[PDB]
Amino acid sequence: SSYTVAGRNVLRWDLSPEQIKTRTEELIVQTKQVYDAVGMLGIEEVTYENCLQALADVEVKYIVERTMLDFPQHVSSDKEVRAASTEADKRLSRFDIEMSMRGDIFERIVHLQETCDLGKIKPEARRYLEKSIKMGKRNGLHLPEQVQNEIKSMKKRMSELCIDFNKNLNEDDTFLVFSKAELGALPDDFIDSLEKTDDDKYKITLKYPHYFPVMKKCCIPETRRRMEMAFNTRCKEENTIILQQLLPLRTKVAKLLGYSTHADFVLEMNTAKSTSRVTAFLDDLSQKLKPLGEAEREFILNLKKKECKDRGFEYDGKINAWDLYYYMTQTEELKYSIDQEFLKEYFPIEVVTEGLLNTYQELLGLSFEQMTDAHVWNKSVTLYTVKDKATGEVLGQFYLDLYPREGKYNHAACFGLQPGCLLPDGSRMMAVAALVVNFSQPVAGRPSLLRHDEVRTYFHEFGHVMHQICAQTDFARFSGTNVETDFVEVPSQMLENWVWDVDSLRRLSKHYKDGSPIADDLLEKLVASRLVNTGLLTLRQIVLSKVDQSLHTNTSLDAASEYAKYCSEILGVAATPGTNMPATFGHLAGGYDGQYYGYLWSEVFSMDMFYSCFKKEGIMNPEVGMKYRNLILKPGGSLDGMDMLHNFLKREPNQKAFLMSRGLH
Amino acid sequence: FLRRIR
Ligand SMILES: [Cl-]
Ligand code: NA
Ligand code: NA
Ligand SMILES: [Zn+2]
Ligand SMILES: [Zn+2]
Repeated sequence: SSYTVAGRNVLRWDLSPEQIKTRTEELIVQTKQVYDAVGMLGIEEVTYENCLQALADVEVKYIVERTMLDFPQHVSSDKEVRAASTEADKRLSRFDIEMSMRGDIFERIVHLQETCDLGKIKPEARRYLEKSIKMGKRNGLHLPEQVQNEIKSMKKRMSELCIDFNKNLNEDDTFLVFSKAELGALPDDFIDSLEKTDDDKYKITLKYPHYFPVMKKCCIPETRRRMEMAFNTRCKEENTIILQQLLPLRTKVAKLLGYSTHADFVLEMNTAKSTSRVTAFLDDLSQKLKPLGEAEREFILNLKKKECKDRGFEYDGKINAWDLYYYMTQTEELKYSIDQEFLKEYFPIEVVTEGLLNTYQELLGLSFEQMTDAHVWNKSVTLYTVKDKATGEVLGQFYLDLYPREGKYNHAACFGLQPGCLLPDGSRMMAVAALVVNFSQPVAGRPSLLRHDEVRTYFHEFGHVMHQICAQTDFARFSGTNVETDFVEVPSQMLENWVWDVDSLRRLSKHYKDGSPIADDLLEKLVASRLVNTGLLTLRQIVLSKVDQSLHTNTSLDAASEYAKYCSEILGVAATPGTNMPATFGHLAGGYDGQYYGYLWSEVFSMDMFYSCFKKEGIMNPEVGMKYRNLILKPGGSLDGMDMLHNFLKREPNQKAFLMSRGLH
Repeated sequence: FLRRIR
C-alpha cells in the first residue's frame, strides 16, 4: 500500500560474499531471459505490453536487485564483502553494456515508436521511447556491425578502468607518523584521538577527518607539506596508468560515434548543451573573480610573512599548496571572527539532525519518523520513514551513515537504493536513499560536534536525499535524481542556503553543555562570512572544471601538467611538483567526466530560485516550499531540467542572483 | 551515485 511501509523496503544487508556472487549470476540469467524474449518477438508483433512494458518491468526489478550487490563495496566493514560487491559491479557493468547494445531490442523499440499512436500513451512513456532510441544511437546501434563491436569492447574496458580507479582510492591506507611537536597548534581533542606508535608519536591517515584539520590548523609547515604530498600522490602509479588508457579510450569511442571530443559527447545530455557554452561560462566567471583572487593572495602572503617572522621560519615568498587552507582559515578567524572549533560546540549532531528534519517538515510538508531495530549494514546506521504530512502517503525511507570507519566511502555522497517508480502490478515502489558522510566522531567525553562546514555538507547531501524521496515517476530510469548531471546539484546546493540564515541557524544550534544559543553578534558574523575566501575557493573549482574539460577535449595531454597549468594561470597557487591531483580525481571515474563544471552551473539555478522566490517571500513559506517539491523534486527525470526551472520561476533563469551572492557585478 | 565538490 502507498500508505504502509512493511514489506516495501526489499533491501537486505546480510549477504555473504558467496551469496553476493550467487545472486549476481542469478540476476544476470533472469534479466537476460526478459531481453531474449523481447528480442525473439517478430518486429510486426511488438506491442506496448510485450515490449515497452516488459522492458520497463525488468529495469526496475534489475536496478533494485543490483543495489544490494554493488552498494556494499561502499559501506560494508567486511573487506571480503566489499571485494565481492566490487566484482559484482564489474560483472553487472559488463552485462549492462551487453544488453544496452542489443540491436534486436533497438530495432523493436524504434518500430514501436513509429507504429504506435503516441497520442494515446502517457507523455513519460513517449519520453521513455525517445530517450531509449537516443541512448541506442549514443551506443552506435545505427552504425555498422564491426564499429558496434569495437565500441562494445572499448566500453567494457572503460567500465573496469573506472571501477578500479575508485576502488584503488577507496581501499588506500596511506598513513604518516608525526610527533607531538610536529603537530603543533592542533587541539588536544584531535591529538588524543590518534593511535600512538612505539616512539610515542601519532599515526595520521589521509582520511578527510585527519587531512583537513592538519591542513587548516597545524602551524608546522613541514607537517602540512608532507601531508599535501601524500594526499596528492595517492595511487599515483596505478591511477596514472588507468588515466593513460581511459582518456584515449573515451576519445576513440566519441570519434566512432561522430563526436569530435568526449566532452562534446557528454555535454549533449546536459542543460549546458555544448562545450563552447561551458568554456564561456567558466572563462567569464574566472575573469570576474580575478581581482578577488589577487586581493586574497596578497592578504595570505602578508599572513605567511608575519607568521614566519614571529615563529622564526624561513620565508620563501610564495603560497604553496600546503599553505592555502591554513591561511584561508586564518582569514576567516581574523576578518570575520569565526573560530570553527568554538562554533562547533553549538552544533551537536543530534541537534543538527533534529533541526534539519524539522526544516523539511515545515517547508515541504513532510513527516519523519526514526525506525527502531532497523535492518542496517552497520550498527551506527539509522533509518527514517518519510510521509506526506497531509495525506499520510509513505514516500520513502532514508538511511543515515554519518561517521567514518575502515573501508567506508571517504567522501560525502547520496545513494539511490530504490526508485520511487511504478511496479508491474500497478502499485508504486517506495523510494529508498542513503546519506553517506564522514563527520567528526564523539571525542573527549562530548557528543559529535559539527563544524559549520560539516553542517553545510549535511544539508547538501540531505537535499539529494529528499530529491530521491520526493521524486515519483512511472519509469525507474527517470526516477529520483536521474536528471541532467549539470542539474542534479540544484537541490543539494539549494538546501545549503538554510545554513546561511540567522533565524534558521538559531533553530539548528544549541550549546552541547549549557544548551544556550549562539550569541546574536556571532550569528550575524557567521552569515556575513559566507563570502570569505570566495575568490580563491571558487577559482579552485574553476581549475578543476577546466582540467576536466581539457582532459576530455585534447588527446595527448599529460594530466598532471594540465592541472599544474591551470593552477598557475587561474588559481595562482602552484601545484606541488611530483604530485598528480588528477590521479586522485574520483569524479573523473564516477560519472562526472567532462561534467565537473556542473556544480558551478547548477549554483546559478539554485541561487536564482533561492533569491527570487524563497528569500523574496520568506524562506520558510510552506506555499513556496510545496511549489518547490512539486515542480523541481517530484518530476525527477521525467522532465527536462530547464523545463522544471521555467515552471518554478515562470521565466528563464539568469545570473543576477548568482553574481549578487558572490559580491560581483 | 551523487558526489560533493572536491
Ligand atoms: Cl513491494
Ligand atoms: Na606551536
Ligand atoms: Na516563485
Ligand atoms: Zn549559466
Ligand atoms: Zn552533490
